[PDB]
Amino acid sequence: YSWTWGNXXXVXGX
Amino acid sequence: MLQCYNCPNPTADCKTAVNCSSDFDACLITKAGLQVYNKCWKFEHCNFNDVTTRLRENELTYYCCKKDLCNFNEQLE
Amino acid sequence: MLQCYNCPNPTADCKTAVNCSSDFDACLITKAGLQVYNKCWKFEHCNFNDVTTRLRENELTYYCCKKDLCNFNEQL
Ligand SMILES: [Zn+2]
Repeated sequence: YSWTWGNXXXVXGX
Repeated sequence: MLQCYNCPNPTADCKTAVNCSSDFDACLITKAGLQVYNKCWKFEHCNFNDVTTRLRENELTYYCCKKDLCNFNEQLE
Repeated sequence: MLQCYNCPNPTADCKTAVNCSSDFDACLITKAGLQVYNKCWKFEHCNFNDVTTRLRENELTYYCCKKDLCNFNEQL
């Protein structure tokens, strides 16, 4: 639950 | 063009690969509960808000990328 | 209230913890080349485009979250 990760790319999320 | 796993309906393991049309610049995958979606998508609109509303879902994790066939299930743990 | 690591300038290891004002709802961390940023931030604006333009950086990875002191370097 709510976090974001990313690049480019690349996106990674909650 | 960009090639994504893209299943009209949620599937436990989609292996249907398409050339997404030019309008779509990314491949999505997302688990919402036990349900799994694999789609041609737009990077701008890859985030919790855009994905939840567009797929009518409350709670999910998502991944998006721009390499061919990158939206496979093991991308989410 | 939200507590983030927040260093006015990029540092290899930011140890400054701040009470972000209520205008900020997230903690960011991003590696841009060898540089590392740790900031109070807004979730709306946590994405490649918003982060690169707001920090004047070409290539980076970023992570945002909302728990106290969550934006530490091992998150990437
Ligand atoms: Zn730089």
